[PDB]
Amino acid sequence: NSAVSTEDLKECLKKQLEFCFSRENLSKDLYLISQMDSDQFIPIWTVANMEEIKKLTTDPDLILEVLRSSPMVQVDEKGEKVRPSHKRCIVILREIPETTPIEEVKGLFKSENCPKVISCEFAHNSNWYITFQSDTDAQQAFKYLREEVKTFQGKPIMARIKAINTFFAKNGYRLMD
Repeated sequence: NSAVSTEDLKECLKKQLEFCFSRENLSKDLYLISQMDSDQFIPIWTVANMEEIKKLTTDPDLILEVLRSSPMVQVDEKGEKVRPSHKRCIVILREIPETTPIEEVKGLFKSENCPKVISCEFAHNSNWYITFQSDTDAQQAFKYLREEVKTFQGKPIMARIKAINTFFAKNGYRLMD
């Protein structure tokens, strides 16, 4: 557990990465968010030289090769830019009785620190695809639903935050939808 094997550090880089692009982390990461090139891309250099990793080493061409270990992150294919992936704005309300009026589910989205739903439509799989204005609000709103949706007229309901990503991606992903 205490050697010179880089195998240990490899796993460590993850933590940094995973936290950097956290809802509260990025939104509060001027260094990254403020350095962001034109498409929210971060100059590969500004980051590749982050103190956290600066302790790791000074390998420019290598760092990005590891970053690929962050599925929720998208690094430039050329290895010169990169933008963090943090969307997920649509909320999915499942187990909603086909006889459940839009009125009932309408308030189940109701948020206390977020504005009213932007769009609420019935999507197959008894799952209602409600679209919020912004992820920061949606995701945060979902945190409130867990308390409200937890029950409806005494009817316990389950829901999951809908994340957006590549469609033609690999299905190898254990998690299914």
